[PDB]
Amino acid sequence: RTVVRTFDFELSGYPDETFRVVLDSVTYELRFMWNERDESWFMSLGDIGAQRPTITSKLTCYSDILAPYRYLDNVPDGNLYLWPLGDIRTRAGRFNIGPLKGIQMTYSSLIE
Amino acid sequence: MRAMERTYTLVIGRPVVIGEKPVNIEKFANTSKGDAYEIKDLHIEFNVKKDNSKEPNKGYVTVYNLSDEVVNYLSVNQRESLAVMLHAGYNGDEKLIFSGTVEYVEDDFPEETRTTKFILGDGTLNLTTATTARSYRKGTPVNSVLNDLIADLKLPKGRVIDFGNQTLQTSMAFTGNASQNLANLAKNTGSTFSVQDGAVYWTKEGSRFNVMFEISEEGGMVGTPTPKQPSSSKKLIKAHDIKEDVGMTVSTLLNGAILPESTVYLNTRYHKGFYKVAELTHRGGYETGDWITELGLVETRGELI
Amino acid sequence: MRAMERTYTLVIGRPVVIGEKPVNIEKFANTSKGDAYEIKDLHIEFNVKKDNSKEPNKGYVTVYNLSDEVVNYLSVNQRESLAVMLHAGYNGDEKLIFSGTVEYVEDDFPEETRTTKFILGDGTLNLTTATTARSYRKGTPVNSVLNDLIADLKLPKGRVIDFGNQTLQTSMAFTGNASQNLANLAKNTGSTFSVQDGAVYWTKEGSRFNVMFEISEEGGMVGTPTPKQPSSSKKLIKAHDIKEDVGMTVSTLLNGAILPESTVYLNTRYHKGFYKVAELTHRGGYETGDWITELGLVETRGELI
Amino acid sequence: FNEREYQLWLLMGSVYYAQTMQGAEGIYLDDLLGKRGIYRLGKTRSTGT
Amino acid sequence: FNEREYQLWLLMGSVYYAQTMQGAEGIYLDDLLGKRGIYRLGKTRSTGT
Amino acid sequence: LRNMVRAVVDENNQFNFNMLIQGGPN
Amino acid sequence: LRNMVRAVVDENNQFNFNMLIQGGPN
Amino acid sequence: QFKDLLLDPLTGDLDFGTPGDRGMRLALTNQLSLRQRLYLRFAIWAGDWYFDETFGFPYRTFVGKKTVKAVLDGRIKSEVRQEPDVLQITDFQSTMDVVSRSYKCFFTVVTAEGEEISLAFVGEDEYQYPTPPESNVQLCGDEGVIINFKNKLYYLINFRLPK
Amino acid sequence: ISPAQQAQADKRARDAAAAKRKQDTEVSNAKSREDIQYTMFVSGLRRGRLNEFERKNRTDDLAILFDSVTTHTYTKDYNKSSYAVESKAKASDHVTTQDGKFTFSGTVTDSPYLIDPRNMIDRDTDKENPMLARRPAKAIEILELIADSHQLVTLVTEDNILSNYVITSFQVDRSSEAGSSINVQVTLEEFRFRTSDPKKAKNANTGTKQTAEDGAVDDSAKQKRQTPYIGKNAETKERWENAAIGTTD
Amino acid sequence: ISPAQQAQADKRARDAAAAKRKQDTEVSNAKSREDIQYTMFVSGLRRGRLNEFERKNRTDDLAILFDSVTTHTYTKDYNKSSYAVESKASDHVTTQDGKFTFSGTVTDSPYLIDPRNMIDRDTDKENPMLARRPAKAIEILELIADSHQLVTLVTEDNILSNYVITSFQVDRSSEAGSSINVQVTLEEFRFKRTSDPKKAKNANTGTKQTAEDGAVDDSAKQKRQTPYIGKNAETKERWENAAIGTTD
Amino acid sequence: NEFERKNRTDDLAILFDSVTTHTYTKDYNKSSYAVESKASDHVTTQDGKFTFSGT
Repeated sequence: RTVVRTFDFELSGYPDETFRVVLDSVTYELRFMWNERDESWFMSLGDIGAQRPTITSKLTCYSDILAPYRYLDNVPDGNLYLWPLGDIRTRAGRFNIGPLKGIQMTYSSLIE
Repeated sequence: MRAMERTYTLVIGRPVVIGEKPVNIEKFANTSKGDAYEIKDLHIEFNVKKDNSKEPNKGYVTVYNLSDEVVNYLSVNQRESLAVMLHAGYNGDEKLIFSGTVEYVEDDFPEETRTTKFILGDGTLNLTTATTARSYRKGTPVNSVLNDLIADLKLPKGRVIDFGNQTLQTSMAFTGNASQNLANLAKNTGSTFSVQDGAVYWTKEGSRFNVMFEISEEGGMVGTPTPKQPSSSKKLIKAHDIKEDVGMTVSTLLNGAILPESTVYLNTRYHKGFYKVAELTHRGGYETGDWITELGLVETRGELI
Repeated sequence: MRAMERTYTLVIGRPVVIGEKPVNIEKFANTSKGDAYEIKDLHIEFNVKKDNSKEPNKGYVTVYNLSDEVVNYLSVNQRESLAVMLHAGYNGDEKLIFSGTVEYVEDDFPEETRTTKFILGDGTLNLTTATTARSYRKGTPVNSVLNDLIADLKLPKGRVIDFGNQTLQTSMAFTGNASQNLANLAKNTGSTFSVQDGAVYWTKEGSRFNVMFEISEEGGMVGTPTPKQPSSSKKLIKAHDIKEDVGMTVSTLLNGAILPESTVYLNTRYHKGFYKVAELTHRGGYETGDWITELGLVETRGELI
Repeated sequence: FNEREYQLWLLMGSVYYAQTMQGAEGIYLDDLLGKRGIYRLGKTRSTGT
Repeated sequence: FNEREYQLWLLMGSVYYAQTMQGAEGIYLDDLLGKRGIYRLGKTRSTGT
Repeated sequence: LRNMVRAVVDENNQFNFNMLIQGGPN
Repeated sequence: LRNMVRAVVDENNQFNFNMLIQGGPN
Repeated sequence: QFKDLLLDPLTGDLDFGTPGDRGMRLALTNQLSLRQRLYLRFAIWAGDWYFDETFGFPYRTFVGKKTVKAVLDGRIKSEVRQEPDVLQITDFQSTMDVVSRSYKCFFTVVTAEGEEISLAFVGEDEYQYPTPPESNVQLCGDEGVIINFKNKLYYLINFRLPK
Repeated sequence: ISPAQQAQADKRARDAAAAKRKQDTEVSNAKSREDIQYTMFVSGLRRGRLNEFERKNRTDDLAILFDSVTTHTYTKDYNKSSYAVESKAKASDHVTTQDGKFTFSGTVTDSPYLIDPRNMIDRDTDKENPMLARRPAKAIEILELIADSHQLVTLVTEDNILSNYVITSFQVDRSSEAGSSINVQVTLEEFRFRTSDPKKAKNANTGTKQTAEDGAVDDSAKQKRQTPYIGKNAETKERWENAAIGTTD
Repeated sequence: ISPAQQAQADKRARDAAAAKRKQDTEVSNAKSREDIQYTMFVSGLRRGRLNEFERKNRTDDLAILFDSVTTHTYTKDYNKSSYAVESKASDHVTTQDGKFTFSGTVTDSPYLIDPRNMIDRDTDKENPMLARRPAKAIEILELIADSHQLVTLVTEDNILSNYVITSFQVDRSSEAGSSINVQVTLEEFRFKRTSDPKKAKNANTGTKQTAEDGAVDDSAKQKRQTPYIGKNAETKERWENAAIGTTD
Repeated sequence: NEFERKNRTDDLAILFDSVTTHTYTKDYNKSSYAVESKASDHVTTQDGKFTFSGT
């Protein structure tokens, strides 16, 4: 399953960010919510103007977020991962997500 | 003690999606978050014309100094048709004045003030994409053809006047946009077809419906009525006779509870009588400008349907 | 120490004559006397729009207080198409900004000041008279049809993206103006065809070409970018997907080294990314007025051709 | 106040039931067997000769 | 009264993901990957020549 | 002042509509 | 001052283009 | 919080450290960073650094010319406020001697201290991942549960008897 | 021209360019500090309003006092619409309120009487040698910084207190009539209208987002080089990213 | 930066935001009650206008008196066609709104402190300058103008009603210290529920949609249905669900 | 201090026999419509003017 890096993300730290992104020539809308007690980011994925999000999950490092969901016509077939740029023991935080902040959220697409 | 001051509200909802049942813009008001983006206290300029013809009713709007979040929400959905409703009145109530889809949107922000622009269409999407393919044989009742084509258009039936026991004289075939075919049936049967604020209206030319509205100095009239020809050209005449051919003009303070196909009574000191409505134009400047409506009336000579 | 002041030059040459080879407006600059009529230090107002479509790019110009000799030279040749070039820049260099033929010319001299008018067309004569008569059978490679039709148009090939191993599915026949036939092949194959400053450009919709231009406060930007829809109407969608449908707007100081089919990089504080170009408008007032250019950008979603 | 509190108990019961094998439905089924490291298949293609 | 149930909802949401391929942390992570026979490594001593 | 301009634009539109639609038995 | 007039003429042209080109599947 | 290589306040060379812990260090505390940011800003004469003609201080304007003390103090006091994290300037004793033609001023600057936002790029981690158990303790229990109970019993027997 | 003249030409570019950098960077520093507020005491200082002048600490709350304020004025305006009726008369419709405008005139003298250090103008002024302290000059570079940074000023007048006012223009006249002082006039108008707790935050929007410009994938678009890794924990990363992420090729 | 400043920027935002809640709230309630009627007495008083000044109470018919009024002017305007009429065609004329303006002053050393004046609601009898009368007048003046009250003017000759304030000016020049000069401008207003059914007239409200956040509008916004308070859950329950159903 | 820097070939200087008055002024503008709310970007800076009279 050859895959190539094709997109990177950044977060400003606002607890209720929402924006639209284009992946594999298809367009999706994303929502990020910050959880206080669990100090983690909650990601919701869905179609543009959809009544409810298609997928909701909790973000973690080195875990394949989309693994159990590559069976729907509206879910990207690529790979979405979070891995750190600094010390390997650093876990995902609020302000430490970005191309140079410490954690590299990235999307990669299979070659077809 | 207060003054008599204007008020309005503007709402933006989810993208409109056409399905297999009549479309109601009402149910799309709520956004995924729930409550919609309401804009009340910002200077707004708008112009909304309405008519009884094939073309949809279109209205223009301008808003100054919008927050970045709202503009961002419209930068997205630029591929989609957001539902919008507009309300206006006088400090105690607001009547629905337009409802449709955002056909166009653009932003210019030179130095001091941003100015958003809109172009809205009343059922533009349905009237310009509803295809049909129907046929009938000699002897078919015309009343059946009319109902069959309207159901294809997928819009609520505001009001219809059936043909009775009329029957087709020759075989007929219909294709292309349903609206165009219906507008052709209008010419050959003396009927008026026009969609407005989502409602389908099918009536007969020359005839009119009670005094649903009365115009007088108490009713906020603005200036005396003046006679104006209802068309920019004159037709040759034998001098169907029942058709229109005359009209008048009046202006009044903004009042959204009026429609092109309604009937009005004109209680002035010079002119008195009953008239049909043929055209509407709503104008508005919140901080500065008029807040009035203009009606183009047409004389009637048919039966009182 | 100096200031940063504008400069320009306008040249008028021999009548354009179409022959049996590609037309180059460059070689017609010289007049029978040799050097052409150059106009430098006279107040000039011009507007030049450019686009990527069938229609040619047209620009308007106005000049005040021309000498009688020059006006006489244009009173003659009123039956002919004089070649004209325009240059603009900032006191150190001038970039080609338009080249075409004088479609129209008129003079009004009321009392104090004469005002000459021009309307220029970018390849109007070729695009509107190049007839064709061609046919092909089932199995013909589409890449051969494209090259055959362009050679008929008699213009230099600015850039073309061949179809590969595509083959015709049905027999085809082409007549009438070659430009019209090519513009029809665009719809059915997702390709953009448009002539500009004498160059033929054939590309594919959705895809884009490096950062050939970067926009930033250092690059003489004027105001922040704003999102504007690239068309005055909205299309129904299934919600080819690759097609356009989004865009933005930017303004910059006059810079003639830009073309509709190019690619630009937008380095601002809010918006960042790559965009295609879709429309250009060059404005200019020598003594008084703007000296800027406006770009209409469109988002891309295809491969990086 | 009790009605608002009662929903908390109902939510807890639903969460427990949603994660048991018997009550696994739809996406929730995918998550449970996903925990085992296997995922449902997708659009499959024919093979001929 | 209301702000407290916000904490309860957040904690409940945290609990649900504890039994999924993603979101597991700390002790709960071991149970998920314990099903596949992998255990964390403890303190280690450097070796060399 | 835009009031003055809108009136002239409206009149020009009226003239164009008249030019397109004139005479005829239909 | 011609700047003010050009803007109104441009807006009217925009409205006419919208009126001609609207809706449609093509 | 601007990070950069640490400059020794005493010598001007890089602060390689004491002979017991020689190495390289980064300026972490805002005080140290601001000190060197002012030092370099004042030490480089205007226009003398290539790759940036606008950086530095224009000493040539004043030195060697008959100048007014008040004008110099304004420029000295202005260059300081170009840093975005300067709160205020407390005192300023500008004095000039005409015999030796020397000029010497004193002043201090106040700056606050910030947080580190993220430790990912610096050294350590703040979490306390658990330790795997040892031997058959997990499947059969632990002896410490007995030791702690025995100690509690012993201490309770100690408490009741007066002492 | 001559090779020596090239050096002279270079001086123009540097010194002229360096001048705007000092002005531009200083303005950029403003609009970045949000914990700073500016207040102007037009009048009332000696009558009741002394209570507010004591609350300012010379560090984040700053006071602007003037050696003399000749006059100040306050004028609010409203707009009234009117439509015509068939009775050959005119009626009225809703009305609107047009913000509000404030102006005042003052003077800063090069021979002050009341040198109060709490005033932010007198931060560095010498107590015993005032005329050489350049008070008139010292006020221009501080007044101009406030205006060109678009600060929201608060005015403490004897009659009332105004907030959310933005300066629009000002003047400085060294006429020969007075000398040793500057005549100052100012005008203002009412500009009538991340961090923080997740509880108080609501759903925001950002619109369409392209690839981040601070990391890879932009270099492939900008045609640049990918940044090499720093080696640490090699043979553990490379096996995983190369298999799970791949390379942009 | 440092957290110490974040605890300072909040103070700057909090106190500034509190100002609107004070000023913006007062105008809201001032417009939410139409019973109060403001009046102004420019001159007139001592020439028998006292007959109606005594009618003013301290709760509904508030009255305002200035320490001195220097000049007041009243004017009306008309316009006519500038082209020769066709001939009688006397309808070629229109009436504009009449304007009224005057200048006054409020001083720290009043000579008459009649308590009936609303400026002197709670002014000290023996220390007028500590009462800060000029500040009292401005606070009153802005509220009347902001709420758009229809003011009534009592003048020397005639009485004017339905006049709104369009502009006023205040200044404290070097001369005439301890006082403020005030100018005002007013224009006519051609103005044209719980009501007696006998006076009711047929009205209209246009097209209407689902009203307010109800049991059905909540579903549209995805809000959860409001739980029913169990005052009684035996009678309605069997009938409510069977006849009305549930939004779903 | 800086007048003496001026030579007679590159940095030419001009002095008037007398200057009576000189004035310096700057201008700014803001939107005249209520903002949507902080939206402090609704302001622009004009070019400063300088004038004087001499003899």
